[PDB]
Amino acid sequence: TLILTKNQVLHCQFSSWYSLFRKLTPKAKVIKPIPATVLKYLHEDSIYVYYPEREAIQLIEKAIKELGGAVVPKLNWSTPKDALWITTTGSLKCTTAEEVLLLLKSSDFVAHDLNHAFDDCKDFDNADGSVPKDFSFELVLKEWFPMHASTEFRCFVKSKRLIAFCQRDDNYYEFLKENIDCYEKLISDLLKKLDTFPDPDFVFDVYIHKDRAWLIDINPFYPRTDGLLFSWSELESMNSENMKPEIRLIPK
Repeated sequence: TLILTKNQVLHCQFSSWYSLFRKLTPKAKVIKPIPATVLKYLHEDSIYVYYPEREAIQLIEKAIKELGGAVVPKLNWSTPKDALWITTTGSLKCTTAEEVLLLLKSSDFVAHDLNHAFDDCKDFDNADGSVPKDFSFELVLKEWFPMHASTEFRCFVKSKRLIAFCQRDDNYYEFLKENIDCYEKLISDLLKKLDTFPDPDFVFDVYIHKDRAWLIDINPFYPRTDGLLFSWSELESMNSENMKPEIRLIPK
């Protein structure tokens, strides 16, 4: 049975692991702490179609420029993958500060980051709405790029070993199953490089494209992290001393 600690949630902050793994992951910029004025804008629960003062706006705009003009935004933990419905494009791709703020303001995941991030934590009581010391919310802009959704994987690590991984998306893809051994090797090679991550149990998402593995995200080993094709019952009970990871792909 699994517990979530305050430090586990802190370790999965984008700013925490991006410094560790900068060379393994798509380029990004981090604005930390988040401008109090952006933070105020984001807490607005209005459903209809106040604003961050342009000091803050220009800061965001600079980041987009440095990253090539097209980005995917997130706060400390969650990508606003749920807010695809605020976009005309049906994309996370943002090219202006306005696109960024709209997408983030419209997301439940982002909302979850702001009000519920330390909710499940054993060793930290936030019922009074408080947060750990030296913690700050941050705004992350990652370089955008066209990703083949079906060659992204979610990868489960227990006691520093790869126990399982599955296809991250939910649409069948012929190609994966004829090449699965190639994918396992690249994934298990990348984990080797993650040996600086501080906790022995964690979940990492990986994008694999033309025989190259990219670290995309890191999340706690805890059922708040979506198990996708695996359940947390089986993940908890999997023996970590095994040789072959379990692998699951989407059915035809």
